[PDB]
Amino acid sequence: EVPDNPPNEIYATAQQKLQDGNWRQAITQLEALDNRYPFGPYSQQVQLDLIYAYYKNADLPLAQAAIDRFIRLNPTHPNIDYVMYMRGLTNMALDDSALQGFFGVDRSDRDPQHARAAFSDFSKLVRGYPNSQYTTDATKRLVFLKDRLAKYEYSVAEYYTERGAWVAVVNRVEGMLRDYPDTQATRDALPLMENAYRQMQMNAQAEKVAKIIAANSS
Amino acid sequence: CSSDSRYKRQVSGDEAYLEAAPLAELHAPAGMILPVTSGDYAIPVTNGSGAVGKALDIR
Amino acid sequence: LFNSEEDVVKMSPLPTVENQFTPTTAWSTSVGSGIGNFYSNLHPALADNVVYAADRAGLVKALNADDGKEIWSVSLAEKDGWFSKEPALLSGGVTVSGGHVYIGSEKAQVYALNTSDGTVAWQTKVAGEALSRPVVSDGLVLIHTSNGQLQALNEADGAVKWTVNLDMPSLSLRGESAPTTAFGAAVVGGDNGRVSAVLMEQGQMIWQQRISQATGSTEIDRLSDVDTTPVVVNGVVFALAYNGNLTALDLRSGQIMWKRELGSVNDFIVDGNRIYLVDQNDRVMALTIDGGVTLWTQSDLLHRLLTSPVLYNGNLVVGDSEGYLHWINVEDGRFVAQQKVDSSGFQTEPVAADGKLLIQAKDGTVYSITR
Amino acid sequence: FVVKDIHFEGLQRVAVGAALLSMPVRTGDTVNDEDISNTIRALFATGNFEDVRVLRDGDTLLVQVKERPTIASITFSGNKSVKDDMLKQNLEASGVRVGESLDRTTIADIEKGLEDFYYSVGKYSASVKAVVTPLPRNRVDLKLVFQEGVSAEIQQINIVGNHAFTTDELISHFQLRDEVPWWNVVGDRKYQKQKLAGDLETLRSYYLDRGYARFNIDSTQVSLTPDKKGIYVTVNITEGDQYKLSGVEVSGNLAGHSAEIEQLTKIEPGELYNGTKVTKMEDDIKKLLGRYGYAYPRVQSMPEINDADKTVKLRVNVDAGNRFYVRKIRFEGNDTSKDAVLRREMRQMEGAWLGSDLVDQGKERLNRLGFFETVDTDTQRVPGSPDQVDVVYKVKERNTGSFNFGIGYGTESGVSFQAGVQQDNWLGTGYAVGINGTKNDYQTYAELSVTNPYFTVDGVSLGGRLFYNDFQADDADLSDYTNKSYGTDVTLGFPINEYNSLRAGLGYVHNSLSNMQPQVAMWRYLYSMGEHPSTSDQDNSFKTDDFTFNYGWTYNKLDRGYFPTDGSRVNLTGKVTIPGSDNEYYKVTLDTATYVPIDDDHKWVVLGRTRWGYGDGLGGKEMPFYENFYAGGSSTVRGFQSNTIGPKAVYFPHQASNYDPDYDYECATQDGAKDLCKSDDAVGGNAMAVASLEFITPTPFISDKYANSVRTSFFWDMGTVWDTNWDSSQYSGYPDYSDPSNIRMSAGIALQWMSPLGPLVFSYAQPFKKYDGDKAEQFQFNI
Amino acid sequence: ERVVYRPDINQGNYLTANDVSKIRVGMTQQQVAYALGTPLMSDPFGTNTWFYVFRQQPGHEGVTQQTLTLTFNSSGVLTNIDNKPAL
Repeated sequence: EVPDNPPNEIYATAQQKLQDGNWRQAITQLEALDNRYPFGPYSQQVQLDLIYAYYKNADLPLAQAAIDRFIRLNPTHPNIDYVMYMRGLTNMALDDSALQGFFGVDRSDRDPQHARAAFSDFSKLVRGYPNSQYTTDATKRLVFLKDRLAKYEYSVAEYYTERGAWVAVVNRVEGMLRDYPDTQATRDALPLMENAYRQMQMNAQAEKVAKIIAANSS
Repeated sequence: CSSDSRYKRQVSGDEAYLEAAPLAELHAPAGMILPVTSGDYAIPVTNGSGAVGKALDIR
Repeated sequence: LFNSEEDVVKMSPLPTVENQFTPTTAWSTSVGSGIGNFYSNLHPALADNVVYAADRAGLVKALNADDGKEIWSVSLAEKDGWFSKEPALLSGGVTVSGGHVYIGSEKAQVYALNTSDGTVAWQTKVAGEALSRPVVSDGLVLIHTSNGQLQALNEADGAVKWTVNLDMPSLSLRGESAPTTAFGAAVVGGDNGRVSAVLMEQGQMIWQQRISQATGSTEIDRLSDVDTTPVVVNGVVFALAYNGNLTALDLRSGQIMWKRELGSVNDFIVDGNRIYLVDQNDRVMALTIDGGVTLWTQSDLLHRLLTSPVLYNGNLVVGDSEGYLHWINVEDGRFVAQQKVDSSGFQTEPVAADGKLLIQAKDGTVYSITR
Repeated sequence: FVVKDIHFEGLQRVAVGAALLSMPVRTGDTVNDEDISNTIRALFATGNFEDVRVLRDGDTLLVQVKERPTIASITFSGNKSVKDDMLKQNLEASGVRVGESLDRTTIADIEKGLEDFYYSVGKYSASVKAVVTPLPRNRVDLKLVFQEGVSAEIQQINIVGNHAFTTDELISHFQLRDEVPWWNVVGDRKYQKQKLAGDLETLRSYYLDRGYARFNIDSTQVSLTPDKKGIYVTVNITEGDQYKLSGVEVSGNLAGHSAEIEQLTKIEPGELYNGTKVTKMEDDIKKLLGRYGYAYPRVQSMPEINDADKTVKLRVNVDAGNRFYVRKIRFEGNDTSKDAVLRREMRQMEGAWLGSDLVDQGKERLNRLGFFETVDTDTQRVPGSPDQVDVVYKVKERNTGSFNFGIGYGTESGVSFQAGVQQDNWLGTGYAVGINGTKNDYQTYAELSVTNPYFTVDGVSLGGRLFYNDFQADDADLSDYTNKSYGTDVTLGFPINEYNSLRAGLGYVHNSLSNMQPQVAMWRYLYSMGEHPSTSDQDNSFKTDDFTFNYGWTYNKLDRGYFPTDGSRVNLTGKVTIPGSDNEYYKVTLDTATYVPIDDDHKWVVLGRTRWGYGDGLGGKEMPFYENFYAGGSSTVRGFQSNTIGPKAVYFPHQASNYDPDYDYECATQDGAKDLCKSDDAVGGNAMAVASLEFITPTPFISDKYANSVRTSFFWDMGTVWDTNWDSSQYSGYPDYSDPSNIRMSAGIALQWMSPLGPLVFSYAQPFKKYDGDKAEQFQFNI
Repeated sequence: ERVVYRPDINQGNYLTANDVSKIRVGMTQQQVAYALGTPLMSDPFGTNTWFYVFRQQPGHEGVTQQTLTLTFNSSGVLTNIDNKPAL
């Protein structure tokens, strides 16, 4: 780290390596300010810069620790709307970050444990700060984060359909129908619960879906 | 390490977020309607403005 | 590995080996492998030129206190235990009262051996082995056992008179109290830092005085079975607490005459008004009886597991678990004779009776000592 | 006395106004001399102010405060294997850390709890010294010195109240042993009371399943021995007067499975009591009711131990749950893998009842996976109906893929190198991706092996394998052994059982050869090929297109797919040629691998790794001699070198290879030895019988963050490779290899270490039975 | 298909014929739910039909199934015990 200096001597050197993007040297600086002044004049905005430095340096629990620090430090702040965005933004990075993106592989057949967390914080942003500069951003994420659950819930509804566990087809597909009407994974799962019924001899109950198939054909 | 690695950053993907879910909403007949927002799905469509994604700036 | 493993604490073993008085052994009369590493209050008795000596391996003798000649010999390596032919393994000391040799064994068994030949006068399994040496008196084989029980048997068959826990050791908290009979009352210390008077007749608590700290929440000595044995100088009970804390106090109530509640003391004798001690670091000091006021001190022997300080040939004789013998000035503090008779070390009680000094090392066993 | 100014001296973490709000009097609030003394205690009540001197200049408060905060570091000196964060946990328990209020008085209670830490360890031959090192503006370093001599060791156990069973055999039975003879080592031992707490319970079960059912351990007295190590134990027990298991009175909600219960309560009414099997047999019901769906099979046994006839009677109170508990199931830890590939590896189904044995078998398929770290779950009984359990399968996945490389100092003999890369779990799809080969002057090789394991969800293992060896043996590349080897095999795994799996594939062996070596079994096979090439020259070329049929079958009852400990997997590998092949033959091969845990903790496991093979012709037409068997190197036999075990090829009076490098790479040629010679590498036998005996061993110096990534396994290798048609009339100054007696032998240990791209295994092996041409390098390092 | 062996399929949550005797048309869903619990499939948009269906496949010889759906009214009073056998 950097020893006990003036707070801005640590900070302006930290402010360089954020502008330089040298987060591993910025985190070498930014903690060294809060090593000596965690109450200091920058230490409130160090944490925001730390969530800026850590998450850019893939220190994602450390960013989220710096969030929960700043949650415990400043339960309100002019940059909690930053932080409540930054919670879900790290949580989106917490969810799906594999190298298979350049090879063209879906990662919403993969566990959205942290997109679920990102669904919370982005919605806690657009509720708790419904007009911030991050609110307009995180609102559209949430609809796609709904779709990220949708393709994930389609991935298992795919699985049970080819499994032919038509009870488990129904309960998964009804879960999609509890969750969202809007994605195409709604209307593509729509005949599959209808498929489950004819396979479970609930043809008349499949006709009730066939009405919805008729009504939500368009 | 001690070398030119030529990558250090960590961002959250693209704006497929801003390429958000399509519209295939409930038009089901009578006796066929059921709740479709159950879950964490509480998204107030709040376009209180400000930049987005890579244009959105964070520190 | 073994060149580098240890971070142990020092000793000051032995400056001023003196031979002003010439020290020696009277002879050597080794009984085999007695105490060994298995520490015990087992020690022989010396009277009538009869070294009633035994080793824990089984061989129970009467040796002579003229040459170590077998006055008798039997064996307690017998069919006792879960297996036939298993050793003596004695907890209690070699108590002769009348024509019986009463010895508490570590097998929670108490014997009587006929002192003329060592043949079994009686045998009795007891409740817990003897933490202290068998005090066999009033027909009552009064023993503070390792479970803190004031137990009395009969001294003619071993018929148990009672068994009463006085101060319960919490794990096996080593408060060594010999059950002392004084004024018709059973006067026993404590395993957890107490001291008591109980009725000698059947075990009825006259009082028990809570004295000082025990193992837990103020963590104290484990490096000694602390001599909480009450020395009832008639009105005044002299004992340690289980942390070593010295207290002089009433026999009938436990009300304090004076106390040295700072103690760490291992062994203690009241040599008139010059109370001689063995501290936890085995620093030596000579204390009064109206306080524990120092008459002299000695730090020469230090961190050596000494014996009880005894006076033989006019000097303060102290053995050790180094097998060395030391004749301290009963005056101000320093060595008058110093002997090595042994290296296998003394966990015994020095018996300066029958003209000799009777000690027995752990495996370098019984050495008749004179100067 | 209303204050005009409060003087806030020496605070350094608590702010000047944060000092002010902690004061009972504020600047402008009326200051009492009691409230001066209240300002003494309230700034003392912060716990950050070691000294507080509230004064006033008549009324102008002058509050001289000295302050406890930041401990800027905590240093641990003398910090032997009882490590320092748990020693810092002693500080963390006392609210002490780096960046902390330092009450400089609190040194002793630290060193109490530091030595109480050893006391809970069982050490007391230790001295702890918390030393304060002051740092700027008040600050402090906690340099901590530990004089840790040695902890307590098991010395003796005595049991009173025990008269039947000997203590010393029970000492050896439970963790009470301390005896390592000078002629006998059974390991080494040490004390901890938590062992003995368990050793009581082993003893509790001991007289239990003898039948002693008034058995109770009264108390236990480990002596506080004047050495601070002496564990001399006095145990008080009640033996317990052996009682006989003499009746079952099972009752309660038997759920209509009372007979199925009754077989589980089929006992001998009058045999000596075994509460341990009684404890077991209750679980047998719970699996059985768990097999029936009842995941709440509440079973309450009750021993009516009848001491009037010295017996036991056994009331059992049963309460099943309900059947259709498995509403659905959840899966956690599939953030990189395809979940449905994992979800199809289960037998317990959503929307039905429970089979208790379906989940762990489904977990066993996930345990036989390999690319996992954990196969766990969470049996979340959803609150609500008696049909609501959503089993939340938490798992953890592992690193996949592997690289390998030999040696050869490239871009010096031309830009030339060795290749081979594996992925095996292609982007979490489970696609078995492993591709090998090499680009060299002497030969050119590429080989792919790709499997869609679930082309259909039956486990349809769409395993396509291709290869292409442009072998030339470039000394002239058309004087030594040239070979355009290439061909295909797609192979598929077929369900036999849920642990048994058949395999079958197709053979296309398109090899094109030239300039072949003057040796017997090369020509001797070619004479069975109907060819009669020259022996004294390497003038001969050869195309084959061998058309075989491959097959196989898999046994799978062995624990981990990557690091198992108990069981075995048997995998038949064979081939036969078809009508249309360029040579009529076969070759069948079989290797065995069982896991026999020496330890019941399974830290020591026998690994019997054997290798068997026999290949021959289909009459007249023969097995090709490159399909001979081999060993040595690093294959499974080490110390020896690769393919140095087997029959050795016998050279010929021969001049022209069409080129020999001038007295280099000799083949009994024009550059010398124009006579029947014998080469030193093995040409190998038509039979294989070699084995290796591997022994898992734990390590005491490696932290288990990666000691579980390390498999120290000792071997003693042995075996022969020999040709059951190797003659003595044709090999007369040359060894015969038609009897299994050329049995090479080696021993050593493997050094497994998991990299981020899989295990890196190494060895040093010493060969002991050596024969002709057993080339050796005793050190073996693999990737 | 040419193979006969199959890794045979499962998934009941049905009602036995004993369960038909446990309830009757007219009982509440709760009156079923005391005796039978709820099924792992119920009516999500219509009147309460408690779908208890068995499934199982024998190897290359059909599929065995026992369907039993319990159409209650909106009040919960049972209105139909609709049991279906295989096919």
